[PDB]
Amino acid sequence: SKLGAVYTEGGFVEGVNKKLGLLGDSVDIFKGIPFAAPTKALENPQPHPGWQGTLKAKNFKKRCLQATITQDSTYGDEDCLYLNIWVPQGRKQVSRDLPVMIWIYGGAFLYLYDGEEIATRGNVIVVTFNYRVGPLGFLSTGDANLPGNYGLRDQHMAIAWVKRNIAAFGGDPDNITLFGESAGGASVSLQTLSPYNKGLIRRAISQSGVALSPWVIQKNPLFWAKKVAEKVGCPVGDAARMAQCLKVTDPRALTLAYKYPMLHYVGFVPVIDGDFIPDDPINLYANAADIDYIAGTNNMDGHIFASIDMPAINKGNKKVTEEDFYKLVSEFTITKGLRGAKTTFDVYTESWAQDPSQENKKKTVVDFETDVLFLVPTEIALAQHRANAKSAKTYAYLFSHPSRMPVYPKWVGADHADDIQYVFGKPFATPTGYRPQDRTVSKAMIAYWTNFAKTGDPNMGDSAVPTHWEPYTTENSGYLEITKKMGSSSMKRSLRTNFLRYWTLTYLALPTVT
Ligand SMILES: [Zn+2]
Ligand SMILES: [Zn+2]
Ligand SMILES: [Zn+2]
Ligand SMILES: [Zn+2]
Ligand SMILES: [Zn+2]
Ligand SMILES: [Zn+2]
Ligand SMILES: [Zn+2]
Ligand SMILES: [Zn+2]
Repeated sequence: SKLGAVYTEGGFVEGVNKKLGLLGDSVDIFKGIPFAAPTKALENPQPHPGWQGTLKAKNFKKRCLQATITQDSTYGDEDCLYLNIWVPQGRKQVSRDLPVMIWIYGGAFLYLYDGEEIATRGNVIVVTFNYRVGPLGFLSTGDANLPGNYGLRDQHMAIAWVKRNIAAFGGDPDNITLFGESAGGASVSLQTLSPYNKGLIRRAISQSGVALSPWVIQKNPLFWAKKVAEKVGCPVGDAARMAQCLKVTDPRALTLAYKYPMLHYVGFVPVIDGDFIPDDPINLYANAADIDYIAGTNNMDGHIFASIDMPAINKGNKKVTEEDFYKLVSEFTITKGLRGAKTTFDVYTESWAQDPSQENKKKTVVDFETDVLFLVPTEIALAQHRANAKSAKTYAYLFSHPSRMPVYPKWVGADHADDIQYVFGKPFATPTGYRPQDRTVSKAMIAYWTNFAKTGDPNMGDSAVPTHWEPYTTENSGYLEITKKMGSSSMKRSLRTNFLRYWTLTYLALPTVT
């Protein structure tokens, strides 16, 4: 009931077996399988040469080279394109034809992921992997000298390896689900939209991030390539000459070269390149016509970022004023000028007449950031996916479970990335740090997620679920709200549709100013 040495395209791989319980269940764990060669700075990934004998996949390998926590140093290595696999095993035979879920992490467009709980509770295979981030993942001139999107190609290389090789581990290669959060959710979305993945992906889950979020596509890469070159001493007059100089700069200097609202400081991210991303992502959804799709957000997703743009929200000691909010709103709506700043300010502060409390005003700032960074882009992606669906199902969720006491006792919510610990079963892996109801939420999310992996239907699979999750259509606009106490009223509809319509209809029709 164990895997032993596993035959892959590159050679034999040996993992470890961890016995779970006393009746014969276990899990096979593989860490550090290479899926591409050691990377070259600002060059596309390459096949990894095969190896002789048996590769011992016992330890996580280094991550890709990236800036530390205080932007003063680096960690990781150029030899970083590795993946890890968790295979659950029963008492009788070794597993076969299991659904495969590939996690793409986020954190680099705006750390420890262990697949054991999802795999064993959901009877699926979980894959994690590294891709290149920052300047080394996304530096670009916008043309063929330095086309960008290296990190997206890394992700695609890992998915293609899984398609070629996972059957030997007991996986079904025709049933691959991608799932990921923040940048990883946006990357999941971008992978479903790229022609590169045709035939590779069965379904996908975007958590707090889609290709349409405004922090995903850099439309002025050449401006950012120049700021890096000028700091590392490269010339900036020619594209082909700056690019080559960047390609032979110390990769640590490229990484540390670079250290107004938070969104204006999104730099080294995917670009529309005419190749991996052939067009604006909004025009690509026919590529996902047959990829089942969950997308969702957290109901306080924007709170961390509103806190950076306006620290006054996190202390009843200080106040947020109409003038502070107008300034924030005005910088987001610049391309529509004074007129666009006012219509937006007016719509969001309409409730301030009846409720002028700092609780309501500070909540409005959070809602504004949640809407424009996460919720509205996600609602547009759901509609776009639904509109282009042939066989694909579409599902929407809102994650609202609090993990901690709020600033105001009515700010019941989940902040950005709060969803990860529940999806990954941390309340069961380290239960002393968690409450009973936390395990209730985690149990339900793993059930929905891995049912969806197995069948494309979050309600149908190996696990019972608390409430029926109705597929999204243009007519029902339904979403599942995920809380510690779920029942039939957890299926809701029309989330903040007045603000959806404001952004998609009213704001779009206003003239562009210069
Ligand atoms: Zn190697
Ligand atoms: Zn090295
Ligand atoms: Zn089979
Ligand atoms: Zn991110
Ligand atoms: Zn390819
Ligand atoms: Zn901001
Ligand atoms: Zn918070
Ligand atoms: Zn139904």
